Amino acid sequence: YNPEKKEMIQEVIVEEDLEPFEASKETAEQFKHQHGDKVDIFEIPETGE
Amino acid sequence: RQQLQVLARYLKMDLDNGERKFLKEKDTVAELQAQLDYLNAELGEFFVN
Amino acid sequence: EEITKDHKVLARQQLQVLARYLKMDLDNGERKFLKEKDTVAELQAQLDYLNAELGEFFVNGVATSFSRKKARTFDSSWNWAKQSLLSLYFEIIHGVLKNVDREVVSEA
Amino acid sequence: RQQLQVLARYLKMDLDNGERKFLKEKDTVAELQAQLDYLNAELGEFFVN
Amino acid sequence: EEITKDHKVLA
Repeated sequence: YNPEKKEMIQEVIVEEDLEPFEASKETAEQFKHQHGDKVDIFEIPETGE
Repeated sequence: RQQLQVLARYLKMDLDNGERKFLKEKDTVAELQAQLDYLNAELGEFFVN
Repeated sequence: EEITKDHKVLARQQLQVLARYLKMDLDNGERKFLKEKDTVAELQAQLDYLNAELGEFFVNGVATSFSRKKARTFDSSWNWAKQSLLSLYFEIIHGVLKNVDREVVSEA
Repeated sequence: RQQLQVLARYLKMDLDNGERKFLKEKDTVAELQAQLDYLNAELGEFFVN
Repeated sequence: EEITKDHKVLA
């Protein structure tokens, strides 16, 4: 904890689709549950992620 | 790939739209097949046929 | 200008994609410029403090003026003696010095 | 590189503008540092500090 | 919208 550098988080609306990133099945499903139609989750048949 | 995504964004083309529809339809297939499997477990193969 | 704006945005995105592929930092010159501008500001703050401290007159007046190449030597007293003799001679004959005044004595 | 230059030219984007400003500012830094070095050579480190 | 149609077709 550095009071000179106090961590916060700013809510922003995504203005452009971000590059896809890998995630687990459960993690991706949680992301889909949160964002609804504002996220796309797709299985990778090569590794099942 | 990046150039293709840029062009798709400009064209307002949803590359994932067919995939999303396919997964929705696959879930529909799974639920209808669950219904048919239940009716087959209930009435039996001989009765249903 | 919606169509031209959309085309400009497409060209911008294509340029960013190419810069990313080329590993080219478009903002690098700008970042260096802002860092150097901060350096300019801090050096100017130092100079402004020294000017507030010593004053404009002092800071300007401490400006260097000496240089070896600029020194002028005068040693041709032989020639200047002959010239002064001719000047005094002609002044006497032309009557600029009718009498033996102290200027004539000093030139002698 | 040629494709990027073509796009930058079309966009009226000066890729060298930041670098040009940086060299101008670096020259300004050199000149201000020359003045400070002269004042330090003149008054001395002890006086200036 | 011929010019924007050409834009889209080229893209």
